[PDB]
Amino acid sequence: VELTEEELYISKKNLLFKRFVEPGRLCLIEYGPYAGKLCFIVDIVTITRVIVDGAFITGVPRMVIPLKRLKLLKERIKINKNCKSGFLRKTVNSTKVLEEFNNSKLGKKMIIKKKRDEATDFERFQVYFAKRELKKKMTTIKNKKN
Amino acid sequence: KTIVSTQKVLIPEGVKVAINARKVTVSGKYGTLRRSFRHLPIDIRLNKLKKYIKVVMWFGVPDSLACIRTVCTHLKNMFTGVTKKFLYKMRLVHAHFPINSNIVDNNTRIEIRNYLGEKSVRFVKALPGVVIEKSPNVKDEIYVSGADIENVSLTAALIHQSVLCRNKDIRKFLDGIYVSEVTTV
Amino acid sequence: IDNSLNTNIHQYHIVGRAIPTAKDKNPNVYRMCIFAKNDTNAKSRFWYFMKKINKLKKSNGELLACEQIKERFPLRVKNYGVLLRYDSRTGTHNMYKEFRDTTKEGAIAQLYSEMAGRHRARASSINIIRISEISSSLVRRPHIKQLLKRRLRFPALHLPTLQKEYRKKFASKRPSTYRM
Amino acid sequence: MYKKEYVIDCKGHLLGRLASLIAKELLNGQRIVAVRCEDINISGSLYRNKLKYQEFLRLRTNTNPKKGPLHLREPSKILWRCVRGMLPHKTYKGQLALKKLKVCVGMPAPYDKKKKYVLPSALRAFRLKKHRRYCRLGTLSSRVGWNYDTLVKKNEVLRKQVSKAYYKKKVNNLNEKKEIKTEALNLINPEQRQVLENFGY
Amino acid sequence: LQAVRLYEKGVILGYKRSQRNQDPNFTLISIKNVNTKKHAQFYVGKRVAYVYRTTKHHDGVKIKCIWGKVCRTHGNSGVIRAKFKTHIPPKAFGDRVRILMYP
RNA sequence: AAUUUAAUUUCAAUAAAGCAAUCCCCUGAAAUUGUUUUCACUUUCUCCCCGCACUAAUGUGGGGAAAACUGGCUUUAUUUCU
RNA sequence: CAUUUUUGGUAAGCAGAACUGGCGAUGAGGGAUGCUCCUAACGCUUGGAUAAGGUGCCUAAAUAUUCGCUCAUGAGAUCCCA
Repeated sequence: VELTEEELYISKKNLLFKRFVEPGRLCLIEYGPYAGKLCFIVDIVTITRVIVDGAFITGVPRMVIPLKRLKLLKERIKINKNCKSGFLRKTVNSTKVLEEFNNSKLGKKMIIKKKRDEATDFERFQVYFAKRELKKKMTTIKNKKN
Repeated sequence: KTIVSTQKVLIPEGVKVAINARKVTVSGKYGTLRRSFRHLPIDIRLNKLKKYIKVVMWFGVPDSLACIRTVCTHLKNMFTGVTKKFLYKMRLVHAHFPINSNIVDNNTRIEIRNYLGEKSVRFVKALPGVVIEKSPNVKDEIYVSGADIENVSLTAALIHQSVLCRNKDIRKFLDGIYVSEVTTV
Repeated sequence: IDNSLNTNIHQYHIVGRAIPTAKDKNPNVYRMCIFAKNDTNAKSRFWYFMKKINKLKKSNGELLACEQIKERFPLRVKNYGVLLRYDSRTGTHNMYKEFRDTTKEGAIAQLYSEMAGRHRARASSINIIRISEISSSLVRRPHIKQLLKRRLRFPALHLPTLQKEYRKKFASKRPSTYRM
Repeated sequence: MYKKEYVIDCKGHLLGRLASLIAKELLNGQRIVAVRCEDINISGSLYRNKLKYQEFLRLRTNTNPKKGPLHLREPSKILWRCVRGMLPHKTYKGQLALKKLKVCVGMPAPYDKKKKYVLPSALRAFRLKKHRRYCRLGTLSSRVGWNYDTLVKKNEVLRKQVSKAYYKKKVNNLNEKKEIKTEALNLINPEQRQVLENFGY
Repeated sequence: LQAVRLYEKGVILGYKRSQRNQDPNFTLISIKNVNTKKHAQFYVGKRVAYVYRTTKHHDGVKIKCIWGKVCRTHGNSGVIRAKFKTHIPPKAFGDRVRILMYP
């Protein structure tokens, strides 16, 4: 037996919260020295604590943390429970999940923020000049529009 | 401490159910009942197409487990009410003086007269949605009926409380109005 | 490594014997593992056990060996069962608890925290009798059985927490418990 | 700290915490306009809070109640007395700190069109567990005889109609600005446009 | 527009208190968006200026100034101890102070 | 912000091979201290059967199989891919 | 007068002893408050780093982290010490 339009019903079943802490879910660390890193949830130790593991791409090593310090993202990889770091590197790159996060709004805002913080004196002036130019054109168009 | 607790509640044939963020609403043949649950943690999920309601709890404790059972039973009563109204049969008992039951105001306000010969009237207005009818059958029966399991019971309780005597042995003096039979219409 | 989540409980293997005399040419040699907050503390606890069980004190004996043990595979889960002897305000009790952890050391740290919380046991008042890793099918306590289920997952429902950088005293609108 | 006036929508705040946070800022020198105090929450069950307050009401000097402790029954003033407790008000610097604070129930007119802030540390939902009872200060105030709760509620409803009209206009205005901006974006020289684009503005 | 600041805003808190005892040698300063020990540490070597107004002229003008130096962070939450040439007058508690770019 | 050669059962990839299946590094439960032997322990986005959508679960309750993708080991090189 | 040892007395901020330390004659920091408790014994200053004790506000330090327990229609909260 299989589902044809009951498929649609299950699909638009709007659960009150998503993102279960199930193995292979993407997470943004909110607290401690490794805060601001992205990481995968590998294992679940106990009701409080989980084993998190960065990708070797994202660069925080395998370690136990309390669940309270993570903020889970939509995205998840299909990895086995057993998984260790080599298989994780091969898989994470292959299915391109980080790219999906970057394309997502919060990731996009994150990359803009990191640049904006790091921006040099010339760049800071440049944005002002461009914005000022934009204001001139925009104000002129509004004045025209009447 | 425990991770998951669940319960699965069938929905009868006639009901129109419609939950939303713990504001449960049931409509049916005999009127619409709304009954809030947003005081409670609970992941109520709806299932209109195939019927049934699923109550699921995350990270319960025995208090939470008790609550899940409480919510589901109460919801089932609401379905029962809209499908087929609750009839509470109340027999009016007297040893001596004949207790006079006058129903007015379109099956609202039962006025009770002559209790133990007191020559004074006891008026007990009903809850909204609550019919107070009299039986056609046995003379002292009085029907309290409605859609809401709570309101009919409270009306019955109010009637019962309103009547009974003071400062006489309650072993001996039995006169007053009592709940016989819990049924549906 | 994070200092905030750090603990200092380690396991030390201690071996000792009685000083030889005309009466005792070759003494009975004793070894034990002891869970301690440092090596000196490990020694002291071992000495107290020597006084309590055998006939010995620090003064008339000698340490043969002292070495730290550390977990072989600290990043794979184990189910540790522990048996304790403790003293209450009335008297003395034996008890058996189970802990999911990553090392013996982690298990003991949680256990001390638990014994303080549920029984008001101070560190002085606890005595470890045997801790061993127990198979999943043999677990005896319900909260550990629940974790051991085939496809463990659950929703997060803990409140947000975050750095001093963002934990500011004024905010644009009410933040949300919800999360996605 | 550094702004001229914080306006605080006290709705959903926990009494003590809101007071403590306000007091430190006042002492430092930041002006605080506390508004909409009736939906300040006190923690725990209603009956417990009423009983405790009833004992506070009961307390009076034997000699001459004119010089007895002032009771008050108005929610804003309750918050104010609590803030006074958390400042060294018999001192002169302290007296200035107490003066810096202004409190009112509902929202008066010059505060209508200024931004309300919320203090997230003192927000109820993030500090009281969800099976442990809680209590609205306005309700408490009505029970111990304030008798000005219905009127404030009527006023809140009126303000909301004004707010919704303003918001609808504003959202529409944001749309006009956004529409003009996207259209006149490609009237900018390439290099400047590219920098502006790079930081996503 | 004219005369843009080039200095970080600040608020003169108390003196370097302890409970019921007073030391006037050090002032405690909160700086505009500093909030942590680590963030505070960035300002440590920097010059401080307390500028204030008086009613009648001194050196022909209505403004005078006392000079100071940031000199160590204080607690976790980014407060700094500042040492001035002359003790800050305590009436200036909650007044504005300027943390300059130099040196 | 770092750093030297030690010491202390550390590790982990890399990319070519291989090895064993409730197997393996381990860890369980059993017959004056060694030591050996029994059977117990993995995955799964695999397949099958009953419950056929039965779930909190984009899946599932039970009952069976399958494999070595996954894990574990043995080799041979390799360390700025990590 | 305190610990500890201690005799009388129902007990006593009571009576009487033993050892030591105090207090008396001794400020200062802490114990909210205090002759005896804790810390520590004091020329005048500058900077440093702590003790005892704290770190929601009064009040200088954390609305710190981490695992527990706890709802009270007279909760509970700091040696001596109420």
